[PDB]
Amino acid sequence: NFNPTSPLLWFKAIDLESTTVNKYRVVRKALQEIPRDEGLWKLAVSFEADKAQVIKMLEKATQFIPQSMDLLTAYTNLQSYHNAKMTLNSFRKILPQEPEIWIISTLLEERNNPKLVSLLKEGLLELSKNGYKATLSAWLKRAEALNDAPNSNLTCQAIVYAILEWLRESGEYESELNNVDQILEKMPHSKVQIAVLKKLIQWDPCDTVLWSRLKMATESYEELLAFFQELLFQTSDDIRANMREKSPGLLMMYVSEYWKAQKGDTRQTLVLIDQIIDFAPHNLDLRFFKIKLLGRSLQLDELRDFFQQTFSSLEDFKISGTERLYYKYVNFLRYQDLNE
Repeated sequence: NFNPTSPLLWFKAIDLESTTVNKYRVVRKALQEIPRDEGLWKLAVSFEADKAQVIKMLEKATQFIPQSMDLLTAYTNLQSYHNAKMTLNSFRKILPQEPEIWIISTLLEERNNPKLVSLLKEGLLELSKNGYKATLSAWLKRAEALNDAPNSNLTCQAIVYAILEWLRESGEYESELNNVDQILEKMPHSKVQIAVLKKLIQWDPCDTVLWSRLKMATESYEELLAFFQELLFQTSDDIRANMREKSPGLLMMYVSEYWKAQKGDTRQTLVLIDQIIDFAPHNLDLRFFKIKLLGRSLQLDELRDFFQQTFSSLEDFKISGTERLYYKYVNFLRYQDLNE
């Protein structure tokens, strides 16, 4: 009566009242008296079993507290349509929402789960519309918890990508990247962190990142492999070149992964062959794994044929590191295994 405006009293009253109906009544009274108390609204939302009433309550809450995030999320959860989502967006677009409110929209979008490329577009749109405050890797921190939920990790990835793009547009920082890396390292064996790394890799050559990716995969105890496959297939046109230039252990890593995956020793062989074909000057490292596979399988004539094939290619490689010396030794060994 005397102090209707103070929330604490209402809370106390609620605590006191054990019966659910009574509690509800109290909450209603509080709402009537005080409009802004988020906690009270949340409590109200919680109490009820039926649907329409709950929805109404949510709506009321939304109306009253203009920028309550949890309430908004709850509201979104309720209506269960793309039309509904659109409506929500429309409602929200009129309200000023600079900091990090589109994330909810993104989440809503991929509730369907097939679509996932439009997420990126949405992310891109995000900051160009709003009068944004200069921040880097704030989203990531917030994404984390959000990501940790189901049907959310995928959404997070798009957002991350968008953020990265924005950063790139702005200019290379040096510190921001480091911060991001640190964040990733903290709360390890998580998918959103991995996604960031993946995004980075696509953009630019990062052996450290690749190692990091591997580590992440190990922690998880396949995604990486899938990513690699995608890279190979969607764009050996431009990837072969870069890879060739690198002359790295990426290929070796891939081979190892394949080996780990399969005891059937045919798929891996095929992959190796593809890699060999793919690389224009052909990488030296690949052949050893192929040889090993052949040995495992035990196919003398086939092995011989393979070696012959390798030989022809070999004539261009002059003064190349571990080139002839390794292969010839292997050949000798093979010969010894059958005929001296």
